[PDB]
Amino acid sequence: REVAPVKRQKRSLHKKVSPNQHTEFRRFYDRGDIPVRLVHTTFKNAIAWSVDPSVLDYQHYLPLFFDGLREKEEPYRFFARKGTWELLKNGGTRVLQCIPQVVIPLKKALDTRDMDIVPVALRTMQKLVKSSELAGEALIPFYRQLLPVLNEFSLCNKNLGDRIEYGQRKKENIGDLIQETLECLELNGGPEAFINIQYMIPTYQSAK
Amino acid sequence: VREIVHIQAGQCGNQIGAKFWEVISDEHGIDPTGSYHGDSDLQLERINVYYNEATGGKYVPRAILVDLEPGTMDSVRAGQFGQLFRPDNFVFGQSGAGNNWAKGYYTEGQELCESILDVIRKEAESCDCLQGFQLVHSLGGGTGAGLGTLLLNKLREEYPDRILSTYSIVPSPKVSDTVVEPYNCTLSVHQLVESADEVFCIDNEALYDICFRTLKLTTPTYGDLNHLVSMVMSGTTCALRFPGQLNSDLRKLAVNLVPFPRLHFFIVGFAPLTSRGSQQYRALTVPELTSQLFDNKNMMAACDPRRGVYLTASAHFRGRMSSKEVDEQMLNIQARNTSYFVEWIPSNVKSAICDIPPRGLKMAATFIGNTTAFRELFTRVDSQFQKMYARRAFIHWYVNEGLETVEFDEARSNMTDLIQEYEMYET
Amino acid sequence: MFRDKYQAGFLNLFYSVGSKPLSIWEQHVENGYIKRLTDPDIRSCVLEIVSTTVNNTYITCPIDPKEELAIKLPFLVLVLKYLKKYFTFEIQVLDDMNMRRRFRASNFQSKTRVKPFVCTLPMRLDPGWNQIQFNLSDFTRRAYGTNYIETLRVSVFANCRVRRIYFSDRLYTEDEVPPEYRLI
Amino acid sequence: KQEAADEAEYWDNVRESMVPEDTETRCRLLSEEERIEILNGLYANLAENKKRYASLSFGQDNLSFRRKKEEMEREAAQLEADIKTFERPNVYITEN
Amino acid sequence: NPTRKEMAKGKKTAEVPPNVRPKVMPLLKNSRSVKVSRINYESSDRYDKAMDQLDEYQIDSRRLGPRFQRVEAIQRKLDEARMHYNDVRLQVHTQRQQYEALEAAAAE
Ligand SMILES: Nc1nc2c(ncn2[C@@H]2O[C@H](COP(=O)(O)OP(=O)(O)O)[C@@H](O)[C@H]2O)c(=O)[nH]1
Repeated sequence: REVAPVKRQKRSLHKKVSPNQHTEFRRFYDRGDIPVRLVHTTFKNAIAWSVDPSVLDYQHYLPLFFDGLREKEEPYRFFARKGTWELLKNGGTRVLQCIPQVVIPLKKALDTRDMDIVPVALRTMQKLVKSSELAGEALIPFYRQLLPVLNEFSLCNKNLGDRIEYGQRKKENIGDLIQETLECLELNGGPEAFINIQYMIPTYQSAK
Repeated sequence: VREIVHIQAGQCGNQIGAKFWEVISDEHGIDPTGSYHGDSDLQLERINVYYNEATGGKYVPRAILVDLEPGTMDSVRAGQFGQLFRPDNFVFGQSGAGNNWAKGYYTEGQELCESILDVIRKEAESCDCLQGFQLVHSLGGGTGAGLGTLLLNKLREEYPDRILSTYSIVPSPKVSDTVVEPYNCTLSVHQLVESADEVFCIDNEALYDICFRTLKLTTPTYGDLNHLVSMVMSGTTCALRFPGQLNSDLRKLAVNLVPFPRLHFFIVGFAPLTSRGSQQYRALTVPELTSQLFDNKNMMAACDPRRGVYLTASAHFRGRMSSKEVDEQMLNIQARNTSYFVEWIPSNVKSAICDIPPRGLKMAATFIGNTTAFRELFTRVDSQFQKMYARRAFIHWYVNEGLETVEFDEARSNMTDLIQEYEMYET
Repeated sequence: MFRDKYQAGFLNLFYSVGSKPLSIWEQHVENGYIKRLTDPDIRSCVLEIVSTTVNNTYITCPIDPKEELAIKLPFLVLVLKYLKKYFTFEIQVLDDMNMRRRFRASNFQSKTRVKPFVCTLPMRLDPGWNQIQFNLSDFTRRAYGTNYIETLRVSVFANCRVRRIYFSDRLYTEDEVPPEYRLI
Repeated sequence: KQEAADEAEYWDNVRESMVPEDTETRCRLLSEEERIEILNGLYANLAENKKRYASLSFGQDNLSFRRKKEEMEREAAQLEADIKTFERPNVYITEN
Repeated sequence: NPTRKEMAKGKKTAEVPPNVRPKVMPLLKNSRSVKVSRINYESSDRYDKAMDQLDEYQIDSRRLGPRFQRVEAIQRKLDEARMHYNDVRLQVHTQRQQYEALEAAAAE
């Protein structure tokens, strides 16, 4: 017997979307205003600074690199990654003032739900928190705007079973990457980290 | 059962490996898509030795391809059996070497080493029992030689018990292809002597000689030469995959043929070989195979054993044949030519039998012997290298990569000791 | 099975290194994943079992639900990596009164009640790899007061990385063991 | 009863006309007679080609002669590759 | 009879051509009666399943037939009307160009 004839359920399209050509970091590099240059030493593509980091103005220059993470094409992508990582790790205490200004571009980058943008933002999440030994406790009020995307990809993982995993080098598995940043935030955030994280993502379990 | 992991460095090695997997796939009856469609149940007795299974009726070979430029990788994917290779196993760089041995060894070797070890660890741990790996590379080049030497040292460090079987192609003394060829072989040999358990030598000159001595083809291509090398490849490992009346493996071959640790460089040869039209005239029997194997024209290494002496010899057979006939043939060849065999080691010849012959061949055989004729090969490269080395100019390329100039003398001194070691064992 | 087999020294029941480690076990997955991967702490391949519902994701041995083990060794040794999450496992043994019992332990367990059917044990582990050793004969002799008979069934649940499950005839300390049968 | 059969057969035939099935299992298996016909044709072609190859000259070298030897060599290689392909007792093909 | 043992075995009831089904069914009923006369209950059950599947297939075949016929007739009507619409559109276009060519002559 039959009692209804209804619709079809949405076929889990959460990974396919991929836009292009968004950022504002382009226009500053489209005219040679960004003081970065590419060095083509054959070992690895390395970047060079037109302005030494000692005299760099962090409040205006750091947010621009965070904007470039949303880029899809090669040079802006590579310059954004290398510039962001270098500045965050070597800047030190000067980063803490730039957190309210760099969260918004990071929020925009995370909201794209792109296949490759989210891994870079997740790694940037890791490196931003470990700047000096502080500023992981300053992201607590920003959890309500940064973490909501991590719910989307939290439970996605590769189910194989007996098969040995082959992709561990170019580790792309979203579940393991999300878990790493959540442990890093939980260890670095402090006593109030777990309360806010558990409020945001109820699936997570403590590291205390 | 007892697995072997296959490694393909080198533009030469990749083509050799690609043809080798074509031969094995035809031998076992594996579709280019990896699905079994054969006719013999014996083909699935020990297919796990070379293949891993992907649920869904798909078998993936234990193949790892290494390079420094993606051009070779693109060519391999364009091949007929390119879908069989696992895409992730392809590991390659972006900055080539350009036949510069030092550049491949130091500059890109350090980067490529860390990554490639993870796949070699994965497949080594994806078997119930590992016997040894397998390396195919060229010596005159700069990518396969330098990187293979680095990976051979790393393989020895990580896996001491496992047998590191290496197959190499010696630069052609008369006409090979590069200005700088003596330098690459000079630095590669020192690493090969200490680490590799077994080294097999093949020369392109002998292959072209074999083509016009026996095959009578007009315009031979690299496909035929790679096919003969793959034929020797299959014959060496055949006894592991199929039963027989007298079984031998890489360990048994090493024990019998190697009397001393450094005397392990071997020559290879195959029989039967017959031109496309003369095969009707020939009556293929056990004595005919014995004549072809020991014949100098069929030897695929450019070193005449008659100029030297034999230390150990080994013969393997594929098909169904009388063991008495094989033993009699081995004894007769030993008594007839006593002027070539070392006096203090009797019964220098080994024998083995494999039940299943290859496709199309009713009877087949493979010969691996060790002789003092190898001293000519190192003498040739040393002679060419000597006047290369006295004119420092060409090494200045390798000096840029951080290589010390004293590295060349250490390698040359090692070859001189090896040549002397082969000399006094003749007496 | 193992009724016939000679049992002396060591008898391993699971090992992440090899072709098909789970070819001997049964796999049940709900709301989670089972994956085999390479762990950086030991630089060797290990099995991974993680799920949102620990009760609905486990591996059991032997495969066949009617058949039972015949492992004569009194000691079962577990080597697992703790993932700061809920963990549980159960072992089924036979008693001298011709009775069946199962010992399910849990880290989120609270009490240690010994009601006749199942026995519950709370335990606490340290972060990283552990070397839990459970003496089946001693536990049955001490807790239930009966006598121990050969092990029957083994089950391990999710939120852990397991690479070694073996039995020993007696308790061995460090280095009186094969070099593979210990932690790096 | 004939009238009932006519009604039943017509509607059955109309229904079957609309629903086809995929050819992944329906790929045609060649008959033994066709396989023998192809095999003997290839066998005769190979025998003729090798007979031509045997009928050549020593020492003769020129563009035409060496091109003839090249063509006959590759023709024989293709024919034997085809012969081995059709050597199997079961051949599944999708004819064009 | 070689076929009638196959639907007793599990034939799809579609591999049989439609002309054969009317001649199959009397044999299936008779063989089921023999198999239930002899004390053998499963042998009669498979025959019962085979005949019921044959009947269920043919009943819905009648129910499905006219639906396909109605769809086909409407489809050919739609194609016919579309072709007429395209011809009318061209006729309209030609008429408008004809009028404009006359108005321009009048204007000059
Ligand atoms: N036998 C054979 N050798 C080849 C083939 N293709 C390339 N080679 C060899 O590859 C060598 C050059 O190697 P190179 O370009 O430096 O790359 P490498 O092999 O990784 O060092 C030459 O000595 C060639 O003999 C082939 O198809 N067959």
